[PDB]
Amino acid sequence: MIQRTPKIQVYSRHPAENGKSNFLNCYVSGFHPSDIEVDLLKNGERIEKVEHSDLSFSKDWSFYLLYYTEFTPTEKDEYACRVNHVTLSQPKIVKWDRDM
Amino acid sequence: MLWGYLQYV
Amino acid sequence: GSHSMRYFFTSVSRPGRGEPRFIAVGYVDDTQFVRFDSDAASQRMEPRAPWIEQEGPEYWDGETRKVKAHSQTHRVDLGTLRGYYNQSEAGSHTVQRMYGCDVGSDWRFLRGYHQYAYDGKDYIALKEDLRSWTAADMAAQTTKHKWEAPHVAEQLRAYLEGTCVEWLRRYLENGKETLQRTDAPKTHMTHHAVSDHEATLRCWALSFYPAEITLTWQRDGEDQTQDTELVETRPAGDGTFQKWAAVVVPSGQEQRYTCHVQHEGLPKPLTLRWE
Repeated sequence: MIQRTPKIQVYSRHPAENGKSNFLNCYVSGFHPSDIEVDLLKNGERIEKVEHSDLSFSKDWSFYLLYYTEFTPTEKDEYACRVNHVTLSQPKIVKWDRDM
Repeated sequence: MLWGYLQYV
Repeated sequence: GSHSMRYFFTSVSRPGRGEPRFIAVGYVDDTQFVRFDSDAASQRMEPRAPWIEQEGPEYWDGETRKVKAHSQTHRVDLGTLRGYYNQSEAGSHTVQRMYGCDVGSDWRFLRGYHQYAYDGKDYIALKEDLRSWTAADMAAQTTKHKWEAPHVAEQLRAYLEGTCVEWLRRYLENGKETLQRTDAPKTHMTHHAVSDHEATLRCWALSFYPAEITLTWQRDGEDQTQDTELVETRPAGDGTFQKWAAVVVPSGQEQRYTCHVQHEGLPKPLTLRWE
């Protein structure tokens, strides 16, 4: 059966400014089938309060989801998104880069 | 508003 | 400008683990307004935009009734499709369905659609004339024969041209501040050295609505399509969208490059330069 790999973007809702409250987003799209695990990480550790959007899909039938959580970026804190899906041989980690 | 009259495949 | 209402349905079987998961979501243009999830506690259609919270109990009761009926038809369908394709009872499978309508600038009917997929592939789709179906294989042709019959054809037509259009316009009116808006992108550029001989220029579009946008780089007026990294347009989570486009520029050449932004909120397309 059809299996499409998730595209993954990690980014903030607003331009990141140190000390100002914001939301960290991991947008997963272009995947199939719909079973997916997505975690946000702060300094390698799983963030417990993460919400996600309701499952929807694109014109080509492939799914998309937005995972999100409130955060306050600082100079030294590292953020990442960790995704696992049937098309991935191991969980893929994408680090948050504030200019991406 | 949803459609109210779906048919089976 | 133009508008659409769309409903997206996903049903996934999970053998041995009881009932198929069923998710329904409704959008007006790029704004989600309702959801239903069969695994959630409420068993109700639920609001996902502030402007639909104004609808009274008759709306919410009626939508809940219909979405549970949709849920049940999809449960049946997963079984029928397993029969059609001679598949085992042990594997998980997905059906997806989308339907809805487009109106133009005058809010008059442009197009109606009703499309269905099994396991991520086109199964059956309503053609633009609203009477004929494109069936993707033999199994779908079996469905086509069911969905082609006199009474069922008219009913879908009455929904897509009539009800869908009426309700789209009602939502547009009732949610005017959110749905009839156009938010022009807030734009800027960043420059980062990747070595001592090259830099990345990244052109940003932020806080825009609706999601449709074009971002392109030119070097001396020539499109750099094959050398531009262009990310998929992505939700900010507050109802607006984001996109960027980046080029790697040899050091000293920044002034040859122009970023071009087109969006319905911009009276003129923007040309931006690093200078």
